[PDB]
Amino acid sequence: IDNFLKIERLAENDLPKFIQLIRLFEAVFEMKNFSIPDSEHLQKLLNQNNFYVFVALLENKIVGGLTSYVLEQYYSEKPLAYIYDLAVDTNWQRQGIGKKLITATNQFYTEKGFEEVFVQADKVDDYALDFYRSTKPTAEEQVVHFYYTLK
Amino acid sequence: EIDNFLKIERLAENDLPKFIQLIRLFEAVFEMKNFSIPDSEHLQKLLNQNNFYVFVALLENKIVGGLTSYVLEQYYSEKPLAYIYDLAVDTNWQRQGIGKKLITATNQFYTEKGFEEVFVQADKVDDYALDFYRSTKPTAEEQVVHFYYTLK
Ligand SMILES: OC[C@H]1O[C@H](O[C@H]2O[C@H](CO)[C@@H](O)[C@H](O)[C@H]2O)[C@H](O)[C@@H](O)[C@@H]1O
Ligand SMILES: [Ca+2]
Ligand SMILES: [Ca+2]
Ligand SMILES: [Ca+2]
Ligand SMILES: [Ca+2]
Ligand SMILES: [Ca+2]
Ligand SMILES: [Ca+2]
Ligand SMILES: [Ca+2]
Ligand SMILES: [Ca+2]
Ligand SMILES: [Cl-]
Ligand SMILES: [Cl-]
Repeated sequence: IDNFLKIERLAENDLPKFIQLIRLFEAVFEMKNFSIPDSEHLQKLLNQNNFYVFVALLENKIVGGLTSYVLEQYYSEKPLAYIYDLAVDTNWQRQGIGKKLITATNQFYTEKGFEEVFVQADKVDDYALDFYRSTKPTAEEQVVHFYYTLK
Repeated sequence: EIDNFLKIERLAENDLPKFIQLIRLFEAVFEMKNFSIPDSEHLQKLLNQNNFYVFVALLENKIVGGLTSYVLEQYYSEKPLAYIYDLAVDTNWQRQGIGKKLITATNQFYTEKGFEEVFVQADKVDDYALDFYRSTKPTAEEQVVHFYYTLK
């Protein structure tokens, strides 16, 4: 596939590819009764200087991607990147696409002089864990994630 | 009994000195090795960002606790998320409600701003932090794994 596959970092004139990726997230994550935000909101997000999206393309079809947030640090002038979502179309999994997305993401942030990139996976998702373990991370740590649903 | 002396405040752009005090508190409580604080130009730039909010606890004008939080605009909703990144309380003033009041003020702030959710993480080996967050009425907790790629 590495003759056909293209990895692309989205820019501000890439809203259609971004929407395609959000729809892939909806599909792969099996999100229920999802209503996509209006395009104006999604464009503002894409225009943020702390947000970077990477996609995998076959021809003009988005077949995978990931989203990431920049966290400027107070411990270092070298920022963190937080990978928020990563998905590959079920029809194109096990073809190296996820690994290529992680590699491209980390290379980009390396060139930008970042300290570290990190990502979260659920402890019961053994295949996600297998995947991230195969990308040669520096460290892996058990974490408890808490949230507060606001009124 | 500091209940009537404790002040909880959200840092403004003129609060670099309190921000630096908080960062030193983090260095002490988290026992950080070989820490060189970034220069103040960088720290001021961060404090100036409109997607970064710091809450502190004060006894008089001494910082005795605080937390840092990042706004994450979503593509799943127009309502943002807030990510609490660090929270610490002076070892001399722990287990006296300071952490709880910081979390309450933080969630109240983001509620008023119409955010969807505030989230925070603790290392599984950090028994103290886990018992703390479980005492703040979180909506839920999830067992997860973090993977880190430290860059050259
Ligand atoms: O495909 C596996 C799961 O991916 C997502 O969940 C991960 O990413 C979330 C957003 O950063 C985290 O909150 C979560 O802890 C991770 O597991 C997706 O939301 C899940 O539905 C998928 O099953
Ligand atoms: Ca493009
Ligand atoms: Ca799933
Ligand atoms: Ca921009
Ligand atoms: Ca510098
Ligand atoms: Ca030393
Ligand atoms: Ca500002
Ligand atoms: Ca979730
Ligand atoms: Ca280096
Ligand atoms: Cl894959
Ligand atoms: Cl406390």
